[PDB]
Amino acid sequence: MPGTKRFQHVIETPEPGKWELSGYEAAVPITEKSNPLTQDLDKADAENIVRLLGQCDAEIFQEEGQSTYQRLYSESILTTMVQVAGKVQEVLKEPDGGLVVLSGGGTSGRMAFLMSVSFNQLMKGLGQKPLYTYLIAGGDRSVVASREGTEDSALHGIEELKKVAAGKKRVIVIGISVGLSAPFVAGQMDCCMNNTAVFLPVLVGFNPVSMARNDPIEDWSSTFRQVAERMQKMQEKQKAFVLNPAIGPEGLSGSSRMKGGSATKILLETLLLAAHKTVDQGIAASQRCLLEILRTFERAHQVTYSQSPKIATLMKSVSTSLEKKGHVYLVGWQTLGIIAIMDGVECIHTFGADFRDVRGFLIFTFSQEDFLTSILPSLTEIDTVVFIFTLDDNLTEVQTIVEQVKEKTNHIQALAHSTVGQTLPIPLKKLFPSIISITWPLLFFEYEGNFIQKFQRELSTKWVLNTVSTGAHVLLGKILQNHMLDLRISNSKLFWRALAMLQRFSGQSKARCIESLLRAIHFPQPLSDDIRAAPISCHVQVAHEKEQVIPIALLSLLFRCSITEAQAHLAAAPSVCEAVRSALA
Ligand SMILES: O=S(=O)(c1cccs1)N1CCN(c2ccc(C(O)(C(F)(F)F)C(F)(F)F)cc2)CC1
Ligand SMILES: O=P(O)(O)OC[C@@H](O)[C@@H](O)[C@H](O)[C@@H](O)CO
Repeated sequence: MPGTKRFQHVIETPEPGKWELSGYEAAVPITEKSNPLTQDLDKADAENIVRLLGQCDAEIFQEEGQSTYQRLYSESILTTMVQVAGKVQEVLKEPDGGLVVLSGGGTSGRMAFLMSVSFNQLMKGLGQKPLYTYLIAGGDRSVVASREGTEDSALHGIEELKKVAAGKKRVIVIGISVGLSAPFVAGQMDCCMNNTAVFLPVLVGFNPVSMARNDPIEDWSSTFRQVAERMQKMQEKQKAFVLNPAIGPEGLSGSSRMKGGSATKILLETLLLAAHKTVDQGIAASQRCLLEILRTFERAHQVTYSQSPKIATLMKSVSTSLEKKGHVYLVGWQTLGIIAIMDGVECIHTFGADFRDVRGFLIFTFSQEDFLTSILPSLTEIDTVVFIFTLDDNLTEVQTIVEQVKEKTNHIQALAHSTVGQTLPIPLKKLFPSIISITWPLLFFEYEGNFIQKFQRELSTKWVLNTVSTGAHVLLGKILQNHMLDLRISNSKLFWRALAMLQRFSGQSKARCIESLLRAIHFPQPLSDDIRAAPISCHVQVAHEKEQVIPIALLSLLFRCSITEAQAHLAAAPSVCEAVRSALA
């Protein structure tokens, strides 16, 4: 038929009660599953949400049981991290004609950037020439922008890589895709494998290779699964590597900004920090060095979620601030300001939130006597400002701003990263009665700016901000069980997530769900044969511009009615979410 081939890889909708036994669930990639821990997340109160997402993040560190998917601590994973640390070494010995690229779209690309700076600092600090760089879907503007459409081109990924790979002679390309999903990455990896004598591809994600994407990429002939299958074969001869531990599903299904983002830093900082630290020692990096690092990162989680109660509250002040239709501000210094920006940008696509609903500031990059003049005026009784900084920062730069924001705002609150027994100047910092002090042990540090202390803090902030931003919106009633139904379809992956969600909630056939989705997307145009057979980017591009696409499609299905009828029905309910919930009853 027309469209049959575009949709060929979609498994049919199981008959009720047979979701398990048709083998459908076993086909859903780990990264997209519903985490059972979060089945009733739309009901958790602020303190549970914090617990539940604390539990989900912990799974990053959970070990392998006895037939089952390998994990962060399995010896096949750590061995591979050893081998890779190793290849990063060769390059560090030959900094002339040498380069190391970290690449991904979306948050994988953000993570890539963060880590390229750090590992560039570290080499600067020893007056070694910088070898790291990053690549993000849609260039550097993407690092601080919501730009979900940019990941779909394999040729774009190959372009951006051909740029930075110059006339260099040894290139390590660490391609990052939580889902083993992004076409951007796929093309980089396939390119690398064509020119081994220069390129070393290393692929980082969190699905087994047999769950890697196998739907066709519009500008490329092989799929992600093929590329990854072939990289795995090459690993036997140490010419490619696949680093792909399971870490369990995301608390909000498919939200790979969360665990996926964290596991990415954890996995790669670990392995890179080891690479360097063991070079000047003139010793092979070993599982033992990595493990120290990993266990530090696993302490970091326990440390970080010690502050759960105060985390829950900061979430409550954010929820109400956004219920009351206010705005929310995150202000922070050095890399923690960045991480702030990042969390706020992600709320746009992740929740259909406006770019002011939760905004991030660095000292986006709006300075002391700047933020005070421009942003400060328009704050309000109902708003919330959040301060994120270490005590090794300019605390006089800090207090000024809090002195000032105590004017319009009262719901402030802060996130203070001390190394133990640093005190916190002004005991009149009962500006924040119950701050979020997170205090870090003393450690042994050789390298420059105590990089492990950076990674810990960064990671803990990400955990905090993410849990908080995600937490706020669930509380608002905006999530359905642990799914975001009402997403904006802005790339092919989200198109598939939409379709899958229509099948899950309607229980109706694949062909009906596809029909309702394409009708909803293209309304008022009807299903022509061209539209049915069009490449998925055609639907993406049109859907990207609409509102309530997925709920209208689900409604069409549940009432077994038309798009005109479901739109009118929706317009008649108090809100999207009641329309949907009601219709499920
Ligand atoms: O090819 S994909 O783009 C892909 C991306 C990454 C690796 S492969 N596509 C695979 C299937 N997929 C999905 C999503 C949700 C469900 C759900 O059934 C429900 F729709 F309900 F969300 C579940 F989460 F509940 F399990 C099922 C399947 C989304 C993405
Ligand atoms: O790392 P992947 O699977 O290639 O995902 C790449 C991006 O889609 C992903 O980071 C996305 O932008 C975030 O919205 C996830 O909440």
